[PDB]
Amino acid sequence: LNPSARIMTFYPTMEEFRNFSRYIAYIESQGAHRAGLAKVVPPKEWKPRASYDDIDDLVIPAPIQQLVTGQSGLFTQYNIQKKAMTVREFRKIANSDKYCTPRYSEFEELERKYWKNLTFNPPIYGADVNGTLYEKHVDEWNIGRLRTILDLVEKESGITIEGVNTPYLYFGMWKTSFAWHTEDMDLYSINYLHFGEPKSWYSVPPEHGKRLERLAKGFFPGSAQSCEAFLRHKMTLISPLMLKKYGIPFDKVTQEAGEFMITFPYGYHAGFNHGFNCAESTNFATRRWIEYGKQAVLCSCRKDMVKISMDVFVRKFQPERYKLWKAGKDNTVIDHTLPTPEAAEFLK
Amino acid sequence: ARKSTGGK
Ligand SMILES: O=C(O)CNC(=O)C(=O)O
Ligand code: NI
Ligand SMILES: [Zn+2]
Repeated sequence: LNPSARIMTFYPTMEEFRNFSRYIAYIESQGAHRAGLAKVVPPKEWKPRASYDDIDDLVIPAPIQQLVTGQSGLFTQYNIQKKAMTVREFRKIANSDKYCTPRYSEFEELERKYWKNLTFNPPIYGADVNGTLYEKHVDEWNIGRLRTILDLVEKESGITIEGVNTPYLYFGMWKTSFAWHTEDMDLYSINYLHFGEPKSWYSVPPEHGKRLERLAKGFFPGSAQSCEAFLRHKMTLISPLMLKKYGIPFDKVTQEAGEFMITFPYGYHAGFNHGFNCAESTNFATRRWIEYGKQAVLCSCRKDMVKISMDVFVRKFQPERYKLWKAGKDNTVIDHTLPTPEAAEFLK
Repeated sequence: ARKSTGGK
């Protein structure tokens, strides 16, 4: 069931599209989670917003200039906070001669230009903006309210964690990047490209994540000694040629305006924006995530990193194991090939 | 805590 662990693309009907959690269970019944990343192209008739003409006054409170240092396929990204600017001011800079997308024919050409030029002319990424560009009445795949079990955090505790159980906007320009990472608490993520130029992704199958971490630790031994989970700093960029050279399995995919990407628990991903664009993103969960949450290796070395109490999830969904888990004796081993329990419906 | 795109 997706034995190659290749990135799968799905074209649901509007009927299939409507129930989000159900459709995630479906794509997992097809083995989509084995890749760490999947694409969902929604039905043509669906639109989350009638128009994006009114957003030029939207404020980007903390845009980040992305300074990259390194060579030979191994880089560290330093994200320097600049002054607030509007989307108008951002788009002006993004499309200017200095920062705009270079000319190219085949995608492999743009990809080579990215890996050649990423340490020059540091771009600005309008990242981590609190908000949603969805209209209030849109009930399908609304990143503001997906209605997954991740809602148990706020429902039970009152805790909101911005970007995790609330939506983030991302305004991109050419050569803006996201470093190799898995999600906070090894959650799933959803990413919708609202408009603009493509976003390109790389992914490592969850079943090979440990191999990527071992490799990264060798390449950056200083960082690893100061923090087990140093990839969670989201500063480490590693080219596909380096992955290939050290036998790390991976796949690539380009997301266009109007498409969704789903990332799966413990699926390492990285990528870059092609040009001026806007994405919306949040985290979510399924029952399969709970074991991943229980075993997530978290960053210790930074203050107020994202840590979600697993107690409510184990009690509700794993009552047989609760005492064992609380006694530190729950030695469950994760099988990354298995789909979430809710996929039973589609496998019967 | 909040999600963050990266550090320095
Ligand atoms: O869009 C970006 O910059 C990075 N996005 C993600 O890592 C995600 O959606 O999981
Ligand atoms: Ni991510
Ligand atoms: Zn750390």
